[PDB]
Amino acid sequence: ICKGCLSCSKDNGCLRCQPKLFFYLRREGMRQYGECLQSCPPGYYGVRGPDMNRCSRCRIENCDSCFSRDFCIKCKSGFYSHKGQCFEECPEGFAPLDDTMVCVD
Amino acid sequence: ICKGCLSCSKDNGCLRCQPKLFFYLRREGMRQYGECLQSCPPGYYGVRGPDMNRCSRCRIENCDSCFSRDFCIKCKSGFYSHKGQCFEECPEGFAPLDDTMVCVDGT
Amino acid sequence: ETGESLAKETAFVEVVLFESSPNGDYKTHTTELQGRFSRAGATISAEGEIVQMHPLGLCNNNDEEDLYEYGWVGVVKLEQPEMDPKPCLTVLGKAKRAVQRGATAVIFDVSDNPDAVEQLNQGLEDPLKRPVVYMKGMDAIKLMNIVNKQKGARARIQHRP
Amino acid sequence: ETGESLAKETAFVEVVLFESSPNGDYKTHTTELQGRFSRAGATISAEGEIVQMHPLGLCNNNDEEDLYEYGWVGVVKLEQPEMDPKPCLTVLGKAKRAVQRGATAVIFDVSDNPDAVEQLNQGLEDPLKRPVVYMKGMDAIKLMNIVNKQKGARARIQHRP
Repeated sequence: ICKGCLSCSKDNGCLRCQPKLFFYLRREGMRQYGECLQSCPPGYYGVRGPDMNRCSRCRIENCDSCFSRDFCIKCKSGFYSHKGQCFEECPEGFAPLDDTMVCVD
Repeated sequence: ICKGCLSCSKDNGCLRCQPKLFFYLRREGMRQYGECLQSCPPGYYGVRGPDMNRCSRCRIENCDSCFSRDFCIKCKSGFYSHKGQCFEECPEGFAPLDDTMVCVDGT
Repeated sequence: ETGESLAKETAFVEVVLFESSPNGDYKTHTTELQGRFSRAGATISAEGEIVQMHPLGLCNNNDEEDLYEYGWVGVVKLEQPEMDPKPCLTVLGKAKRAVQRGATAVIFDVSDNPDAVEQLNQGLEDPLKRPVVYMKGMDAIKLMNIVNKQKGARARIQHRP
Repeated sequence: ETGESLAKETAFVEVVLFESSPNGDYKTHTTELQGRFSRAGATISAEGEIVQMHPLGLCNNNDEEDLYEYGWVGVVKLEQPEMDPKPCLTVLGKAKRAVQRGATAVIFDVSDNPDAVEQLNQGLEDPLKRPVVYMKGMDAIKLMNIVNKQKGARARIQHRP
């Protein structure tokens, strides 16, 4: 049944979440329904909007976990993190800090 | 272009093949056009019909190579062949011959 | 002083459930529903696979969204107005956004938000080129039952001239 | 004795090419073409993704044929009749077979086989419940060019009396 929502609908799932939680839109074939989660699922990051908290799909190139739309926190293996984006090699101007995968100056 | 066809059109490719070749229908996005091949592609078997030689898709369960719609020549690795079909284990009353994938009566 | 508006034309919506059958053929079964064409969109026939959209997901705010195949018919079940106290978009806005995301047409179930009908029909904004249909009552119940329970379905929205 | 035939109604066929953005939005670009509704099918609007079918592929034979998503618009370019000396099916039969296999409409390019029109409009067989449209000339050349060169396209067949 309707875990985490203050209001729920048989057709649309959750409409508002208890205020801790994140609103996630689950796609199941033709259906799209709302769920309220403690944390966003893999591949998704959370956004605390003015109205509600919600999950959105990470689409940063060569990222394994997004903070926000344009800021990757964990790049995928072999790419260096540079100002929220993931590169095969650091860009000129920066090198990796010692044994790690962060570009620095 | 029109390779192997007796007749050909821009929009349909081959309409008729040179007599030895097999007629295969290639799907490329919205397109579907005729090709005339010496042998049908992987996944397909050839049928010499009354009018034309065609390629048809092998749909036999767990078969890597069809002879016809209903008869498999090469089962997928790890499957046993019996009467043109492919089984994980030889059906009741049959056993693999020697160290092969062919079912014969026994054990 | 203005008089009553012309009635909105009937949208005859055929919902098709389809099933592949022995050979590669399809067995189909049709349900006939009725709604109305709103002034928010053109009065024309449209057809496409049915895709439910949660009303709260139709926003400009959330930006990169998943790519759906072009030409789907959006089904949006509207909730009681107070459930969305400051909408990201008006009902016309949401319909537009669905069309931007490739909708060939949009059907709103307005059973729980009768006021949406006045909004759709205001006719102050310039209409979409695709149909924006509203439905309610048993028609809407039958539509949502299919969406909730079937694997797939195609809507054929017919303008019967 | 029987007189002339009522002229067949015009099918207005919008061919829609679309493009997606990174954000998940689509732009569309439409070409409007014209054909006619034959008696072999209904005179109604239909819409779906365009799929070319080679005439030789529409048979009862080749039995294990592939599976396309329900609701496609078949485009069949007919060749000169001597190019298929013993057809597996008549032109009506081919239209029926496309509908069996999920087509929402069939458009025949009859430029190279104008006698197909007469056969389509005979009205002896039970007509299909989907439109069976025929096109030729400039319009057919344009359709077949889009099929041949572009990646995907959607057809919108409109009946406007």
